This record gives sequence, C-alpha cells and structure tokens, in this order.
Amino acid sequence: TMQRSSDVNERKLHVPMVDRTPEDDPPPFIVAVVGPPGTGKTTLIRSLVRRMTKSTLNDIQGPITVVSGKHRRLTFLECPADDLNAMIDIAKIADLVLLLIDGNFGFEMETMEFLNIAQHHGMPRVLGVATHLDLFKSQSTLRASKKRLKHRFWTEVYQGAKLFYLSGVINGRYPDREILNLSRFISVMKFRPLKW
Amino acid sequence: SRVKKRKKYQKAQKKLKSVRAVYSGGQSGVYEGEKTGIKKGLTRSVKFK
Amino acid sequence: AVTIRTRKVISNPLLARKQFVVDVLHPNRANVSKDELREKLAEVYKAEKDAVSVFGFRTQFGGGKSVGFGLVYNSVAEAKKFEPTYRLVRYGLAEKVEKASR
Amino acid sequence: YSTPKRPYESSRLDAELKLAGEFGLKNKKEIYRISFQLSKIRRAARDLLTRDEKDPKRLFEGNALIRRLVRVGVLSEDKKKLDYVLALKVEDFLERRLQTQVYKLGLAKSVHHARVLITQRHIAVGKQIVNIPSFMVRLDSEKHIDFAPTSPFGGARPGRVARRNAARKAE
Amino acid sequence: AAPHHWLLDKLSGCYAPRPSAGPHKLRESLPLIVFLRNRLKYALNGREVKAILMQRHVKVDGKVRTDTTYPAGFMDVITLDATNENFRLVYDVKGRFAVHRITDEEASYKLGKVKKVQLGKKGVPYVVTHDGRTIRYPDPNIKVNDTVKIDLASGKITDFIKFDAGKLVYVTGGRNLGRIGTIVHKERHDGGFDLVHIKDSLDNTFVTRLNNVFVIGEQGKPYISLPKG
Amino acid sequence: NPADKRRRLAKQYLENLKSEDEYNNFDAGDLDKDIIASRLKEDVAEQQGRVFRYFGDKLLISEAKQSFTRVGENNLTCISCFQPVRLFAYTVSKDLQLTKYDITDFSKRPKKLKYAKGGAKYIPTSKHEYENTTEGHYDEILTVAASPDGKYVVTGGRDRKLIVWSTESLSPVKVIPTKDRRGEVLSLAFRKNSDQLYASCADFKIRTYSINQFSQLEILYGHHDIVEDISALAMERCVTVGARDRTAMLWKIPDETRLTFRGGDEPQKLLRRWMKEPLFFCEGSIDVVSMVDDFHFITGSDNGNICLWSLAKKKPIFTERIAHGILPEPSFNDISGETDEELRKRQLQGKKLLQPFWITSLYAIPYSNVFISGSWSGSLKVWKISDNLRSFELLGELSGAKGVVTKIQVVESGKHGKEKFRILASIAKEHRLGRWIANVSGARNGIYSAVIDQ
RNA sequence: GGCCCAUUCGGGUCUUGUAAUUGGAAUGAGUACAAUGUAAAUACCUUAACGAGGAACAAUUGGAGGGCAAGUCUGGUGCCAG
Ligand SMILES: Nc1nc2c(ncn2[C@@H]2O[C@H](COP(=O)(O)OP(=O)(O)OP(=O)(O)O)[C@@H](O)[C@H]2O)c(=O)[nH]1
Ligand SMILES: [Mg+2]
Repeated sequence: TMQRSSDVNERKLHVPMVDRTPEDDPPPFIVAVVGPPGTGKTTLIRSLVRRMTKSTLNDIQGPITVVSGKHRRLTFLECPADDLNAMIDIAKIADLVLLLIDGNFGFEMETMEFLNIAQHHGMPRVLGVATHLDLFKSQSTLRASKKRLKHRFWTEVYQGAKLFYLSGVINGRYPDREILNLSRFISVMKFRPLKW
Repeated sequence: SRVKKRKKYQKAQKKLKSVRAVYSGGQSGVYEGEKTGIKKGLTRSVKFK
Repeated sequence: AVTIRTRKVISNPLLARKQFVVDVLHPNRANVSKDELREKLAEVYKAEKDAVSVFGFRTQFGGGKSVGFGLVYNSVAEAKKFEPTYRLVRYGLAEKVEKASR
Repeated sequence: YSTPKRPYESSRLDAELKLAGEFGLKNKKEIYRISFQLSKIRRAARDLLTRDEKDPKRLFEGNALIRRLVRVGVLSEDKKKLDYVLALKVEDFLERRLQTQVYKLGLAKSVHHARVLITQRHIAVGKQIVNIPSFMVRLDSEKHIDFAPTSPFGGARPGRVARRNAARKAE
Repeated sequence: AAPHHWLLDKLSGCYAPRPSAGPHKLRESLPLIVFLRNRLKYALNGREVKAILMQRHVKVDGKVRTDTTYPAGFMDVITLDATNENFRLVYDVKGRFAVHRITDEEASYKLGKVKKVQLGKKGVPYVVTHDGRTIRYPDPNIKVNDTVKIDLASGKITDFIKFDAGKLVYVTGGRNLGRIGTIVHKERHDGGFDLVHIKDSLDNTFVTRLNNVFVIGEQGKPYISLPKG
Repeated sequence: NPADKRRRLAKQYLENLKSEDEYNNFDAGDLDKDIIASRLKEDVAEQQGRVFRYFGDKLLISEAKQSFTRVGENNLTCISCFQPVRLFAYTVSKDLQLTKYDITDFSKRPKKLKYAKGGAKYIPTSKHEYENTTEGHYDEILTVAASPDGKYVVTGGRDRKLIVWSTESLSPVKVIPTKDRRGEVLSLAFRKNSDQLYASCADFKIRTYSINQFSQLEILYGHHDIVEDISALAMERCVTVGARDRTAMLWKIPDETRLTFRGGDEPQKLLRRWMKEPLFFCEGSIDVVSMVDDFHFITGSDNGNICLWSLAKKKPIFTERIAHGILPEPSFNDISGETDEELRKRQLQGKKLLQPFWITSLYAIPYSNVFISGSWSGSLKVWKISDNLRSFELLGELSGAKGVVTKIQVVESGKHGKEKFRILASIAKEHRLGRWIANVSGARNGIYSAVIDQ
C-alpha cells in the first residue's frame, strides 16, 4: 500500500500561487446561469432564489445577490442567450456556472461555445444542469440519454464534474426537493484561485 | 472482429498452398495434365539423417 | 383461436368457490387476453361472469402456454364479498381511492 | 475463463487462427473459455487415472464422467474408457456448438451464414428458438436443429424486405 | 421462526404467527391460521381466513371461537359446518400435528388428562385438564394423569379412564413425543424418568416423564379412532 | 470384482440415505394430501385404469365368420371405426379416397355409403408452406381417425395437412396445415371419450389438437426418427413410437415430459443363452403400438418381435421373437443366374439371409386381455395376455386375410358376460408407407372383417 | 500476377486480384400497438406496425514502413549527405 500512498500523495501537489481573495468579507461568488434560449434559466433562477430567501422573485433582471450560507453569499445573473458578447464577458468574470442543457434535445452549440470560451479564459467551476426530462414513456431512453449526456459533459469538464438532473416544472418552477439538493451542491464547491 | 478473422484465415489458407502442396480433393474431371509444369530436376522429398 | 385447459379442480365450500389451475394456450397469439379468458371460462363453466376470476398469469418462454390461477364463484354478491378489493378494481365494479396525504 | 501460460507463442497464434477461422469464432475468448473448462475436465480425469482400480472415487466418478461426456456428445458411445477423456481436446468441444452444427447439418452455407442465422433467430432446437451461437448441443438435441416455424426459411410469412419489395412491385 | 410441530413449509414468509393466549400453551398448539390456510388449505391468505372466521364456520370444541390465532392444542375437535368436517388432531410419530378426520359421534366428546384435584373452597371437589375445563364433582379416585371424557354439549365428565399398569397411553413431550404401544415396562421413580414404557414394531423400549404422557384407552380398545397408513 | 463393488457400495449408499411394521403408522403430510384428495373433483378422465376385461380364453376363436370384402381401391392404408355410448367405419387409400361404411349390420359384410376422393385438382397454387389451406388431398392420405363422439372424421397424409370432415356428409369443414416442409403425418389417435387429437408428424414432432375448437393445443418434440405410430386412452397420456431409434416414448402432455423405453436384444447373449444346451437376432425398427391399459402397452417391431412393456420398467417385460414367421427365401431360379442348382444353392448362404415378417399392424382392445397382430403372413394372430400381466400367449389365428394388414381394430357387441366382436383389418398388397414389398402372394385390396363370438 | 523461403546470388509455388459493376433475401439495435405482470407503477416474459446500403443505423486502440513540393534548415572535396 506504500506505492499507493506515494502515487496518491503525489497528486496533492500543485503549482503554488498566491490567493488574493480575502478571508474576512469575501465578495459574493458570481454564479452565471448559461443556457441556449428556451431552457431553464429564469424558472431556475426564480426557483433557487425562492428556496434561498423565501421570497417569490417574479420578473428577474440584472445581477441578484443573495445570502445562501453563514459566510457564503453569491450573485445570480443570467446571460442573454443570443449574445456571444455577453456570453464572453460572463465567461471571463464568472466563478460558478450553472450550465443549462436541454436533455431532450441534447447538447447545443451555445453551451459548447461558452464551454470553450471559459476553457480558454480561465475555466471556472461548472455544475451542469440538465432539464426537460420528459423524454417519452421510455424511462429506458431517459436513462440512456442521461448516461450519454454525463459522459459528454465529462469530456468537457474534469472527469467527475456534477451533472444535475431536473425533472419537469411543477407550478411555475422546479421541484423544491431537486432545488434543495442543488443548493446543497452549490453550498459546497471549494473554489480555487484563477489568474486573470 | 469476426470478419477480420474470416479474412485473415482465408489469407492464411491461401498462403498454405504456397508452402506445402494442399490436397484439394482429388481428380475433378478428366485428367487434363499437370497444368503448371513438371520439373525433372527437383526432388521435394525428405531424406533420412 | 385461444384454447383452455382446467386442471386440479377443487371445491371450497367455506369460501363458496371452485378453484383450479388454468393452462391457457395461444399459439401465434400474444398472450392470455384476460377479459376474453374470463368470457371463455364463464362459458365453459356456468354463467356467473362477474363471479369468475383469474389472477396468476405466467407465460413461458417463446409464448404459447401460460399458467394462471382460476377461481370461479357462484353468487356474484358473495364473489364481491370474498374477492379482494384490488382485483375488484381490476375487473369488476369497486373503486375506492386512498386519501393522498403525507 | 483464464488466459493460457505463454499466450503469444507462434504455435498458439497459428492455433487460434486455425480454430477461429475453421469455426467462425469472434475472438480468443471462445477458445479460452471452452479450453479452460476442458482443462478442468481432464485435470479431473488425470486424478481419476492416478487412483487405482476398484477405488470408489474412480468407479463412480469415472462412469459418471464418461456418461455425461457421452451425453454432451464429445465422446462416442463405444469408447467408455477413461483415457479417451484425456485424448479429448478443444475442437471436439467446439464442434458441438450450434453454429458448427447448423453448418454441418447444412441449414447454412458456411459457419458465418450459420452464425447470422442463429443471431437472427431462424434456428430453433426442439421447441425454443436458440439465438446465441455457442450453445453446445447435446446428442439428443442433435437431430431437432431445424428452421424455426416463426421464420421465412421455415414456412412462415416472409420478412420485411420481401414483403416491401412485393408491395412496391405491386405498385 | 417456526416450531417443528406445525408441518410448515419454509417457502412461506418471514414473520411466523404467534398463537394468542388460550387453553393450551404456545409450545403445544397450532393456531387456526396455520391450520386452515397452509395445512389443509381452505384459504390462501390471512384476509380470507379472517373472512371465513367472520363467517364463523369453525366450531372447535362445540363453540365457535372466531379468532385467527386461537391455539388449538391436543385433540380439540375442529368442527366445520359446511361438508360436516370433523377433525381430531393428534400427534404423529415424528413430532407434527397429524389431523385425523372423524365422525359426529366421535366429535361429540373429547378426553383430557387430569392435572390436579383440589379442595379449593366450600367443600367442592375439583378437576382441571389441558384445556382447563374446571368441571364439578368427579369420584374421589381421580388420581393425577387419569383421563376424563368431556361431554362437549354441557361440560360434564361422562366416562373415566384410570391410570394404572396395563393402560393405553399417549406420549406428548420429550424425545418420545407421539408414540403409541404403551407396554414393555412400568417404572415409577421418585422425581424423574418415571413412566410406563412403550413398545415398537420390534417392541423396543422408551423413557419419558409422567406429565409428558397421558392415557387414551385400553389394550386394543380406545374409543378414539386413530389414523393409519 | 468391480461391478460387485458397485452394487455393494450402491446398497450401502441407499441404506445410509434411509438412515438420514408398528401399530401406529400414520404420516401427517400423507393424510393431509389425502384430505385434499377427498376434497377435489374430476375422478373422470384420470383413471389409472388397469385390466378389467379378463376374457381372453373365454370367447371362441376357431370358427369366426370371416368375410373378406374386396374393394376397388389400390392399397388401402388405414381404418377408423366408431361406437356411441348405427356404427360407421372409415377407410382411406393411396388412391386419395376416403370411404365411409356402415358396419352395424353385424352378421354380414359392411356397406359402402360415401366416397370423398381428392386428386390432382387440390394441388395448391403457391408451393408455399403456410398457404396449404386447400380443401382436399393431393398426395397419399395415410391415416384416418373418427371422433369418439362421432361428429367428425379427421384425416391426413403426405400432403402435410389435417382435413377434418363432417360425418353426416363427408365434407371438409376445416383445414389445418402442419406449416413446414417435412410435416407429413403418419398416425392419428383421439384420446378416448374426447375431442382431442394426437397426430404424429415426421418432423420428430407430435402435434395435438382440439377438433371442435379448430385449435392446436401443444407441439411436443423428442423422437429421433419419424414417429411411425401413436396410441392413446382416456388419460391425457400418450404413447408414440419412432421407427429406427428403437425407443418408445410415453408423454405426459400437460407436463410435456416423457418416459423413454429402449429395446436391447442382442444375438450374442441370446445365442449364448441358447448355447447353454436357433435363428433369432437383433432388432431393426420399432413400428407399431397400442396402449393396452394405463400401466402397460405392446410394441410391434421390424424383426417380428411383439413386446410387452410396463410403465415401471425401461427394458421390456416380455418378448415374442417370431410372431408371423420367416419369409420364403428367394428361389434358385431368381437368385443367381448360373446354370447348375449347386451354385444357385451356394448363392443362398444357407440360412443367413432369411428375413422375418415384420408386424405392420397391432391392436390392443382397450383395458382388455387380448390383442391382434397382422402382417403379410396371410394369417392374423390373436394373443391373450396372462392375468398376472407378465406374459402373453397365442390363442388362435384368423387365416382369411391374404395381403399386408395395414390396420387392425375391433368393433364390440354384446353385454358384460356374452360378447361378439367384428375385427376389421385393412388389407392391401403394399405397405402403408412405401412400396418395398415383393412376392405379392394372392393378395387383394380389401377389408377383412371377422365375426368372433362368445 | 499473387504468395512463401533465404546473408547472398537466387529458389519454391499457384486462381489470384479490383474504393470494378450488380442482385434480391435476412433481420437486429432503434421507434412503438398492446396485453401480461403488479396495491399501483417499473422491469422480465409474450407481442402486432415501421425500421439498412457510405447497410451514414458512421467500434476503438496501439504498432511498422514509406512516398511527395519551383518548400525550408544544416554540413561540404560540383549534381551529395543529413
Ligand atoms: N416541460 C418543461 N418546460 C420547461 C422546463 N423548464 C422550463 N420550461 C419552460 O420553458 C419556457 C420558456 O421560458 P423560460 O424557461 O423561462 O426560458 P429561459 O430558459 O429563461 O430562456 P429565454 O426564453 O431565452 O429567456 C417556460 O414557459 C417553461 O414552461 C422543464 O424542465 N420542463
Ligand atoms: Mg430568461
């Protein structure tokens, strides 16, 4: 087990860089919800802020900063889905990315373009969120496309990123069980410092 | 994986006709002749010791 | 054309009932077609179509045969008494839903 | 199954080449599986020879082993001796599979035609359609390998290609 | 989770039915659910055996006693009204509950081993049995381990079988549980291994206790009918 | 001694398995199952009926009224009869004709009623194996079977069809093909007092049908040559025999399981058994059956054996080696082609090429004590089975049937102690499957009826 | 013309090839009627309809060796060597 201990203790070592993020009052972590036009986003930002702050925030606009932890607060904003320019800007400044994927349609070039722009400008943390799981009667094809989306997402982010599965929308927004443990995934993310 | 071994066995048993002389099944029709030549100088037989 | 075979027919006077095992035979058909099977069972035995019932269907591999469990009643009222409520929901007339809470 | 001792010597490679080509096998795992359990069989029969005559183990397990080997069909009815179990080998075992047997009975034109007939379900031993090619038919199921009655090579209704061509030629 | 006496197949379930309290003990009885449902199979599940218990077909010991876990112990004559089912259940030779079918003149009574005779209160002689039928006034010569015959319409003792050397005895208990033949030997010790010993096909010998044995008749004439093979 | 050690160790083994008559002998599970047996219904079809008609020596034999009604049909093949609880009979030929008879006029020859003749008109216009739904026979009808209730006769042959005809008009009500290329039917038997037919088809297959529902019940597989004969009684068991695999199987048809019975007579041990002090030998092909009762049956072989088999013994209980004689050897003017009788006698090799007659028809009267065997020896034989059911014995012969006997069965008359039967036997000059038969010695294509009495 | 052997010269052998055309059969993944199963639903089992030519309905991984330019670089006893 000594060779295992050496080969595992080796991959703790990384390039020692500075942090430059304070520990007393850190800024609210910028969460960017990124999707092609027609999936999640609004409904998703509304559901997350309703679970987080007990406040029905109908008709969102702009960045939305809420407190979601004892010391972690975070800022919600949404890219306009047609603009590559706003896509590029929030790729360059976002810290967490909720990557909306229409799981019925599949992968799409807007989320692929965001993934490549982020990968070249300093890849932030990415949690993929696959919606539209109303495929057919076939729970078999639900599971098949589930696995295929997870593997294709794993080739674009590190192998072992989190793809999250949202069920159908019920009464204007998502199921609060799913949004509860989605916020449980957002609450532990352990951000690492970028360079730019 | 199956068609590859079907077509590398057909290649192998076409190469086997080159090294040995393969029993093809006997005389087909009328004995036409040797069809390829008769060498009177070559003896392809294994001598002892 | 489906084919029917009853085997091991016993009588239960305590439950006012006659029960047996049902070899159902459908060469080049899909399966048992349970309502049509209750029709065929109710005409091979006496009338009592809302008092004949089958529940335990297992088709063997490759089709053709299926073994079920057949029980036929006299007196449709006492059949309604003695049969369970889920089979009554499946076949007959009863429908009471459970209160959906917690 | 289990891999052999020296898996890459040239005699073994030409061996597997001849076996896979002569029996239409897909990879090495067919040979290795059937040879692994044949190794268990004749490794047992070796010990049954190393014990003596009138040993209870030898008498009962020997006639048991040769009778169930005869009923699998790799051993003929007259050789009821225990040294023929040692003379047994791997192609005596994979001549018994259904692909080999369909081709030898002549329902197919080659072992590859036999493999695709079996995997397209045109072949039924007895009552059930068998659909895997490595089936190890027995000496009683040897003569009921025939075309399935659910199949156009039996007597059934012709398939989608034939009926679509018939419909388009009727148009 | 089952005993050995019930003849219970293992492919049945997980929870075994504990009998409720009643006449006999837990360890020497079978309830009605394990009787009717999975032994002679008048039911298929607990719901319909409760259904026929609510219909009240059972007439064990001449009373109805509608209960699922009612502990029918030794020779309680189970009576079922439809198809005049009269069942006296005794022990077989390998420990189970062999339920013999009898007729009406035999199910009109039962018998019971007397346990103790008491001068309880107000000058009343007194007798108990394995179902606890406290019936009034037997003769003074009722020793322990004799056999009363209950009336089963009223409760009175009708006949009496005296326990002595040369009586046909039934053994329910210990490693002799369920044997018949009652004569090779008599040996009353002073506190244990005390009994009358029982023959076999080759007239072998056996040891038991007094309380684990009780008389059913005479050498050739028991008025109980017994099953055979 | 190794087989002695095998027997000894097997005996010790069974003793140890027993290890792992008293006055009380009752077992709880047995008596509980007997209570369920008292509870159940249908003690009707499943009688394990033993031999309850012990009358073999009783009736007369030697003075039967034998009428050989010759008919003008080449090579009659089968015979089907009927009795309710007027009697009709049925014959069928290689000339593609079914013929209905009345037989109930017992003291005289049968009476022709109705033809039904297929021919070249009924060849299907497809040559395709599942549109074989024509209304007549175009090739070689091999077997007829009358219903036990008498609504239908059902027949079939080498055109791989089952045509079920009505009785009152001889009309084809329904056609059921056997859906494959080799599916020629060779034997048909209804189970008694029923509407269920058991056909034995040359695909090593046994098909079963319900005739009044026009449905097929179950196909059951397992012989190794063509299933040359079939037999059934009131039970849902059946007994088939395939030809050259030398085994007879009996089928629990609901369970779809079987009991096999192989032959196994060897001239080495048989000639040694005679050598302890002889022209008898091994076996060719088990050919015909009839289930005598629900525990025994009898098989007719290709070397003239008649064998009696139980339900509880693999090897047969009783044999009878030569049952119709050995054939007349080919003449010296038709063996050799030399001039002198010495060389033409040397071309007979003595006794080495004398072949026995093969029993081509066997009929056990159901549950009775007597069965009838027939071949082309010219004389039917009647045998009775002894009352201990471990042997049979030749009673007498019925010598008015010149030709091959392609079918035997009997027709009953008279009450419980006084009885008379007419034995029908289809007589041809050619075996019912192929030709193969030379030296046609005065044969005629007829119906040999005999009236036996007392 | 392909193939095989061999350090060399050479030797041994034989129906073998081709992004050549072409033909009708087969069905399986998939898409799906159902019924069965089951408290109910899933799944197994049974199963009509559609479903192949780049059968594109588009399996990988690793290895061995070339060949090319009005191209580029280095060396130096022309046109070469690398
Ligand atoms: N069936 C289904 N519909 C959904 C789901 N999520 C969102 N929608 C629908 O998506 C519709 C489009 O509005 P939004 O989802 O807010 O659109 P968006 O994702 O913000 O994208 P933009 O239109 O570009 O702003 C809504 O009216 C929802 O009904 C889901 O999981 N299932
Ligand atoms: Mg939006």
